[PDB]
Amino acid sequence: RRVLKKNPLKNLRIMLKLNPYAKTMRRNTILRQARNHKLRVERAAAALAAK
Amino acid sequence: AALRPLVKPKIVKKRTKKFIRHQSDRYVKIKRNWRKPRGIDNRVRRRFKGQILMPNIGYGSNKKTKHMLPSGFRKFLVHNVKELEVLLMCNKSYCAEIAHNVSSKNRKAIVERAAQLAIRVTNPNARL
Amino acid sequence: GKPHCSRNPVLVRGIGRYSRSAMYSRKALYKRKYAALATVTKPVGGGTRVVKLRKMPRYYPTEDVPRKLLSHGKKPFSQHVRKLRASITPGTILIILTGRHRGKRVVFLKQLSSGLLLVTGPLSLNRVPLRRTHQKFVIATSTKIDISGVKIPKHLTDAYFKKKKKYEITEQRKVDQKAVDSQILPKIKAVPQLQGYLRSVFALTNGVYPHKLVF
Amino acid sequence: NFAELKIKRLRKKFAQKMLRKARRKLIYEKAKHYHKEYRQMYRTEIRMARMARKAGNFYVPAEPKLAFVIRIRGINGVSPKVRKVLQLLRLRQIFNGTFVKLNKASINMLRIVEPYIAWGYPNLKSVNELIYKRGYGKINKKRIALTDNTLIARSLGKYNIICMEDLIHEIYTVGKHFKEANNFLWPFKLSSPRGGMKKKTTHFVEGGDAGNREDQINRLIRRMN
Amino acid sequence: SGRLWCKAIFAGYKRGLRNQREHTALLKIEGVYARDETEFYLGKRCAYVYKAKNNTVTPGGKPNKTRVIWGKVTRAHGNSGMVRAKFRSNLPAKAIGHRIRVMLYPSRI
RNA sequence: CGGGCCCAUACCCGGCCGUCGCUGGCAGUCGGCAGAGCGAGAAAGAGAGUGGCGCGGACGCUACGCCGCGACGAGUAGGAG
RNA sequence: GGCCACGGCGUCCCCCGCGAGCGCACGGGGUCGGCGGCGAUGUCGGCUACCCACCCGACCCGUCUUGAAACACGGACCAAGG
RNA sequence: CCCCGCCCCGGCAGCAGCAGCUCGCCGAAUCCCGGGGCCGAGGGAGCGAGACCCGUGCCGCCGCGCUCUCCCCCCUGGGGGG
Ligand SMILES: [Mg+2]
Ligand SMILES: [Mg+2]
Ligand SMILES: [Mg+2]
Ligand SMILES: [Mg+2]
Ligand SMILES: [Mg+2]
Ligand SMILES: [Mg+2]
Ligand SMILES: [Mg+2]
Ligand SMILES: [Mg+2]
Ligand SMILES: [Mg+2]
Ligand SMILES: [Mg+2]
Ligand SMILES: [Mg+2]
Ligand SMILES: [Mg+2]
Ligand SMILES: [Mg+2]
Ligand SMILES: [Mg+2]
Ligand SMILES: [Mg+2]
Ligand SMILES: [Mg+2]
Ligand SMILES: [Mg+2]
Repeated sequence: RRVLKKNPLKNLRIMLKLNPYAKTMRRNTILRQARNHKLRVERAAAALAAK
Repeated sequence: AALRPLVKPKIVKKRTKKFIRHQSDRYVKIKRNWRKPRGIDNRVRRRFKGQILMPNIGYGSNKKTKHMLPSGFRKFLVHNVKELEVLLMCNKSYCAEIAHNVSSKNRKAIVERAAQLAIRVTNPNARL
Repeated sequence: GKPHCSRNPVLVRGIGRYSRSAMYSRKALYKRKYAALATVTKPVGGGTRVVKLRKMPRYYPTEDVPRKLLSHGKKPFSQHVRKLRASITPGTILIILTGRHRGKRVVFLKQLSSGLLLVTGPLSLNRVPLRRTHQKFVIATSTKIDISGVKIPKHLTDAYFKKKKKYEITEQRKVDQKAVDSQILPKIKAVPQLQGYLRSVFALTNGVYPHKLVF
Repeated sequence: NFAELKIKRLRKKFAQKMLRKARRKLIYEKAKHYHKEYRQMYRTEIRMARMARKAGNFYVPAEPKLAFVIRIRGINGVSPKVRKVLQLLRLRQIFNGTFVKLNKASINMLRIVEPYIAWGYPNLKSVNELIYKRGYGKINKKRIALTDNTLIARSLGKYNIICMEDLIHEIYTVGKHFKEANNFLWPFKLSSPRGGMKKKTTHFVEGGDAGNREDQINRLIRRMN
Repeated sequence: SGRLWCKAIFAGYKRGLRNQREHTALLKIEGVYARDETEFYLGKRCAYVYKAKNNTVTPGGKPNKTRVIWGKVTRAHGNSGMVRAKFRSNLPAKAIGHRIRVMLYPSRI
């Protein structure tokens, strides 16, 4: 029977079913963004302390 | 305790009004039985705004619910007792219907046999 | 073997923090490598009989429905993840909006296992007893009570509060209410005018617009 | 006996499972390789422009070889020649999209169809969103949604493109089998442009929507998806 | 012991200049005069209350003359504070310019 | 000249009706005399041999029948079913 | 310091074919193993059919004609024949 | 106020800036969270033993966690972790 199409841009497991590398790509993106945010906030804190 | 069918889906009808013949309200010689307008200048035929609608094929009902009575069964006309063993094995999907010509003494027997066989009758207390 | 908590912390829903071989190393799979009724005899008083624990049906209907295609994500109501609004914390003052107690300011205590809020209300203040309410049909005002130093009896739950079947108030309900209300009253007597605020009733008057007023 | 027949069947199933795992690893590594290749492509042009600016000269990038074309006007009142070229471009309905590779012949055809289309140079993100969100295949002359990699493999494996990742790779960096990939792709059925159009009847340069947006077609795609 | 429902006026139906779509209703809530100000009322359920000749049953009371058609505020309309409402039965055309009760309890505050 | 907003039977998603195409699928309901399959990227065997207790298993197929995939739907004079 | 579709022995030539279990789910189209009320002479249900009101739309059919609502012709109404 | 040359483009913040608006184009150089509305089409997809078996109704692809190795930590045999 006809299958229901699901949007891979919004559906993580469908995106993985069509491209398994998306998982590691997204994990790297999330980790890098978290690290960058932490660096930015600590740099701002150090700058305001040094003010 | 009326008998229930096997399944009772939600019957959806794309239209409940009837398609009346054009301009039948203005005349008595014209019945409401639908006739397709064929005039060269007929606005109903040309499908102008705000006019009488025509019976397209897109109005056809669902095949799963087509001919289903509001009770959930489908009618079958029966004239005597021997035509109820026909519905014996279509018990939960099909009901019986006694003809207008059957007399009271035979309607009683048909109703009794149908009650025995658990076949639903849509006009069980017609004449008495 | 003794079970262990999952070694893969979640980053977001569905994505673990560590990679596949990182988990391989953490689980240490390198050193864990591995390699390759129906009838009961019941005695009878000539010989013995064999009894069938399952007997074939004695009546078959005229017709039967086919089976259903089976899906995956559908769960019973008992195990849905239950959420609460951030503006609602134990001790906040709510406004009932639906029932016979509509418009009465009350006190929030806890959220039950069915997702229904457990509201107390002081009987001496606004005649609202230990009651369940729905999270949606309330308004969370910005007024809190330091309720953390209050103990709610464990035995009171959804099974307790559910309707049974003229209604009579049981002594168990009365004593539970007495305990909880005696525990809660002094803590709200410490806030000036709060008892009067709880005793009053919320209503809308001329020119008063709900979307303009901070609740 | 059946004792060894059962084990033969189980061995066959195990072989299928191992082959499937091998294919999964292959497509995963291919996706990673394509990611690195895209990153190199994107940094190389910037580096060349920077070195040209340092040297004081100018670096003219290679003119784009891929285009995305959208039919803007409707079906009523069309010249026969415009109609024929639209039919050849596979835009038989309003708001259909189609990738086109750009050469002299295609550019002249687009110049003919200039009043009836809006087109430009799509981004890698544009290609990805179009392929995943609204990507359908032409399998046994049927419009079939690409809900798994086997549909692409069975119809394009002969060209050594196995997954939607290297399908997107071919479409973006047009290769030896871009013609076959595009013909496999059914014309994209985009929606109405959310946020409104400027003017359907006029060229982009005069503030309308016809003509060739260079890289505003990416904004148009974002709105039409 | 007071009003717990906001005041709204059934302005008219969803329409163009020459076509009317009866399944959607347009409402003026008082005090809201901006699209960015209508956000509070999205999803709130609304009711139309009227009287008839003979009695009908009421939840938690003896039958009386009152009848109600229920609805729900779907999304905003225009820039001046209109909203769109969808009722389980299309509002009668005699209710143009009459009071529609807009409730508060489907709340997300 | 700029944001926002309103709506056609147009476009997108979904349901239902019919037509067209796949000149698609189903005789495999082969059950204790039995062993459940033909959907999956890449031709062709669930091939045969020769030497080194408890008695059980839904519906179906008026084959002019039933079922599944996609696309399509204006219409006078006129033609056909 | 951080990351990974890295994970055994055996030699020969190059440079340098079947592990067992469990369980969770963004996974080939919705379920609740969730609830609340009201019902005997006045109430419940009846998308259709009878009357009325309101909003929007809406010129009288057939016919010749490039062009018909036409200040173009045929037509009071009904039944039977055609 | 605007200009020249030297001082490491004089140095220090930061950086298409939450001094939420002085001026762009973006996302393989992109991810997370939340709210409103509409919809629920289909109905025997099998799983495991197997001539030693006649169970079962969670099944396929896809993404995972735990045990068949052994230690240690926290909060109360249970859960959370290294
Ligand atoms: Mg004409
Ligand atoms: Mg035109
Ligand atoms: Mg808009
Ligand atoms: Mg009153
Ligand atoms: Mg559609
Ligand atoms: Mg059409
Ligand atoms: Mg036609
Ligand atoms: Mg009018
Ligand atoms: Mg008129
Ligand atoms: Mg004439
Ligand atoms: Mg003339
Ligand atoms: Mg005329
Ligand atoms: Mg005139
Ligand atoms: Mg005359
Ligand atoms: Mg004449
Ligand atoms: Mg006359
Ligand atoms: Mg006659």
